[PDB]
Amino acid sequence: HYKVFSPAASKVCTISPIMGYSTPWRYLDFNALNLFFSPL
Amino acid sequence: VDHEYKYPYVLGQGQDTLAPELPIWVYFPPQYAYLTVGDVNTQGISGDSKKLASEESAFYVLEHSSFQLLGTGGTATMSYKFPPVPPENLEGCSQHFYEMYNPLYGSRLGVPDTLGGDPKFRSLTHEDHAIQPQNFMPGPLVNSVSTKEG
Amino acid sequence: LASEESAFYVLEHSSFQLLGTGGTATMSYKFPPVPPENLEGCSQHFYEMYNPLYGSRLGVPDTLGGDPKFRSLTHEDHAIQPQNFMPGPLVNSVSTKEGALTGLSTGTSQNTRISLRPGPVSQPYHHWDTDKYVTGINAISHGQTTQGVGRFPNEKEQLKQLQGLNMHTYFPTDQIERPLMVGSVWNRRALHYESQLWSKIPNLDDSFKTQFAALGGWGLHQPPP
Amino acid sequence: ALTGLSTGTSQNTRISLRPGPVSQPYHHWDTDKYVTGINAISHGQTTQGVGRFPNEKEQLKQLQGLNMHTYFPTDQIERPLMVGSVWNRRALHYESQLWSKIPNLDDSFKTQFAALGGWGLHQPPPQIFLKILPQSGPIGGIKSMGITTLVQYAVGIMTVTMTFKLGPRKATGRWNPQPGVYPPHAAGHLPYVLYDPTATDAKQHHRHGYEKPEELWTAKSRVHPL
Amino acid sequence: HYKVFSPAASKVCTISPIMGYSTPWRYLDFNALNLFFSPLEFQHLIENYGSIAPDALTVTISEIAVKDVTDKTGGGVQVTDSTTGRLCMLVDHEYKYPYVLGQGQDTLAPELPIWVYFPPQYAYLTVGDVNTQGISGDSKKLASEESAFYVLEHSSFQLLGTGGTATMSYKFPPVPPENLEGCSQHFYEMY
Amino acid sequence: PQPGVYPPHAAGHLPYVLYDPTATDAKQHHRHGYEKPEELWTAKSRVHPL
Amino acid sequence: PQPGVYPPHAAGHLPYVLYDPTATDAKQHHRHGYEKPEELWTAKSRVHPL
Repeated sequence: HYKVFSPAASKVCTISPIMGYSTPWRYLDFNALNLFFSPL
Repeated sequence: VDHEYKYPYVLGQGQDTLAPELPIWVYFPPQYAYLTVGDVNTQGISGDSKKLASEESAFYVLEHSSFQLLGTGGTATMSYKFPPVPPENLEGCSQHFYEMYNPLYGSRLGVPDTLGGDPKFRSLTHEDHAIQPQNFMPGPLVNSVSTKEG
Repeated sequence: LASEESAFYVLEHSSFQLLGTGGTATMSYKFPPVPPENLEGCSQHFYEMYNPLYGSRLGVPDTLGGDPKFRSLTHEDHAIQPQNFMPGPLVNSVSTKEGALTGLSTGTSQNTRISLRPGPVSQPYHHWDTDKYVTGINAISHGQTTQGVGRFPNEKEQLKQLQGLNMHTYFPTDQIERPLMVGSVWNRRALHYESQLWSKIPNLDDSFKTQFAALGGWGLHQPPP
Repeated sequence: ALTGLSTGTSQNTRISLRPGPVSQPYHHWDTDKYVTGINAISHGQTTQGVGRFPNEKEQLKQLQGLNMHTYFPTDQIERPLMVGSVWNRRALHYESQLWSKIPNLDDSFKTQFAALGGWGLHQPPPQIFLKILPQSGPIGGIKSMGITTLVQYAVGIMTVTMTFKLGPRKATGRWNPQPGVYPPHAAGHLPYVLYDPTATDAKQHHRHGYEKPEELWTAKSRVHPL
Repeated sequence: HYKVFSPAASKVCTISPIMGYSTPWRYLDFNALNLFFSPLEFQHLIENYGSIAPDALTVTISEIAVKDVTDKTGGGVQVTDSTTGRLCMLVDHEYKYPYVLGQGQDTLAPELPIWVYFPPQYAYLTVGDVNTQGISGDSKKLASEESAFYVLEHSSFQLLGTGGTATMSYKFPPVPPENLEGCSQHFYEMY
Repeated sequence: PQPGVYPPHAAGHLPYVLYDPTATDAKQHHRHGYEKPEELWTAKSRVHPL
Repeated sequence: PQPGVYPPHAAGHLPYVLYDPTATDAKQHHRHGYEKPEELWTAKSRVHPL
């Protein structure tokens, strides 16, 4: 199920309340230099 | 594979969604979610506002696209070519860009000594290195202060 | 005290030429393509590029508030003429009258500073205003006239383009510094007879409009060896 | 008095810097109101009166909105042009100018777009100057005619053809429809349509049946992800 | 006649009093987007395309008619066609003369095709020395060696008779296109 | 200009977009945030003479 | 005419020319007859429209 992301906004909050979509898909993430180089 | 960047890009935001740092750990890929624009709508009396969806809100359904179905034991490859980007320098500097002069010799230029409507200028010596004229300015700083200043 | 990063150079450790009496040796260097320095001025103010006979079709605010009203501009209110391009940035472009280490300087405390004279080439430090010679607090003197009166270039072309000294900038509030605005136009400090001809751009990670050195001439990443 | 962004040598000797850089708006629809900047330029007025400005929604969406404070640990409006910045230019609207000449000064920074709209050009469309060649009046045996000029005026048809390079619409993968490309709203009834003002209910008869929108036709209706 | 434009300066004034020259020449001003697109055509443009950038320009002065005006019978004036009258047209391809287009002034060609254009009179502003008017204290920018006095009659221009035509072409530089499409995300909410 | 090709209107908020019914004050909570237009999307918005 | 390209003015008599300081009433005998202009020679005498 696609879900909506809409928390309540009313201490510091964002400029405006956020909204988005959560999808049933997972996505790869390898955005790091240390994932490709061992310490040696 | 979002080759055409059709769906919102959430990588490269410092999120705790990264692959494990050692090869002996199992990667649990993050669930895909994104943030889109909308209309701020008040929730009655309380004044609390929610970003309700709007006509500009982008509702992306990934099932409405052509993707691959891979069975057990299958494989699939993606290739990508980075654009030409400035290389990151792995070596430092042994000089200060504001100390790029000859310490033995004073400047041929002069600096103000007495101010006013008719200022007088004094010639520079090597005993006052703090007033040596600079060819290039330092880089911009915006709120570059320590936590003790804040 | 010297550290591990301290660069101690022994020039006798490299190969060089030994030349006897009557000998000769030549060095050749090719300058990188650089922006030529314009030898000609401007007969107009970039903010007076409009037709003086006709008012603008664009109105400007007249009454402020939550529901402001706008007035169409006549042909005699030229102080409110809209501008297509912004003036160039000014950083401490003040005169000695309005200005130990003086002028533009940066450091860790009042007593621990280094001077940033003469400042960016985008601003002058001496020019002939309408009836007086105005010298900036960040002025460098290519010699002096007899300590005494300094010898400076006359930056009339920068005075003509909103870059003059003590040119205030008002944000509705009053200050001297002009931020580098998008769509800005400015004149560089004019090349003069005694100016230096080049200077090495420090090979830092990034640079912004380092084509011309503040002391004069051109900024070169590989200057004459 | 002169308001807005202005530069000069004194409070009484200034020039206005309106509308300011293209990196910032001067009018946009906020959450519940139309916020208009102090540096705003109005392409005409609606019945001195209320101004006509574009809706700079795209700049408001990207931290460039009006009265957007920036805090440094300490509360000001001015934002430095910091390294790695991203911003939206003021949107091109229907009534905007198409070009302006960049003054050929020594240096310029991001002068690709003029503040009043259009594109800044170092060699813009050349100026075409027209006049009528004067013709002398009769001089001779007539009784003290004197030097005169023949009463001549010129007419003609000036035809201008401009080509615009056009880019294809970006591909969209949304499920929901893109926002409709709304024709802009007029102060009374509809814009760009000749109509009978007497048949309308509004009192906006001063324009005599043909009206322009109060909001400058700004486009940028269809949206794409970042 | 060429006139000098030097209003007196002394309520907010400019940094320096403005001085310029007014010439007997008119010029064409068509620097507007609405002149080239009808509302329907602009709607089509913003609906079917995602970016726009000027490419080329062509200006044609056709159906030229220099007309003499004489006294009409019973009062009034009457208008006749002149076979000897000429129209001086000069295209400033070299940008020799000061450029006053693009400053957003009420000099544009009419928005509707049914109206008649009245090209604005050419004038420009140039530099000078600010001189005080004695004890009064008022200042005026007087002409100098740096003041640019341009006489357009000191250059070669076309004399076009009645019914003549004259064309001008221009090629825009590769300017950045203006995006016609918005954004469905905030750049600070891309996480 | 031709009449705008309006996206269809829904009984509550907007159609074909997944919204949060609790955020909205509309009474179409039964659809659970995804709604259909109350008028069938018909096209034929741009008009031409006869 | 364009503004003249004047050679720069010197504090006493003329610059870049060797003169007899005793032959003039200038107060710059310390330069011994050869002088630098008090203003740096900057060019940009000829102006063009923007």
